[PDB]
Amino acid sequence: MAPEVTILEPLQDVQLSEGQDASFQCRLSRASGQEARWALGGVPLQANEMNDITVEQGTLHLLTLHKVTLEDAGTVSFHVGTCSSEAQLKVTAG
Repeated sequence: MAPEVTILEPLQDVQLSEGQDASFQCRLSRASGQEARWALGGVPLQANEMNDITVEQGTLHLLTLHKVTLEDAGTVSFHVGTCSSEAQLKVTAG
């Protein structure tokens, strides 16, 4: 037994009213062939001040988004030499 990149991202769809903080969580086991790539809008992103990214043991991933904005909303995409996936993050006015 020796699985490559485990793709366990229940990030099917996330909705949150404006003014509220947002956070993402996904479990991705280590790779073997190629490593998964993180990107927003199809282009690589950058963990700005508001956008901070932290990685913990167990190959755990977590997108820490502080004061979200209607502008922050968008589509996050991933590309792995083994499989591909995506998710849509929407913001509801309120």
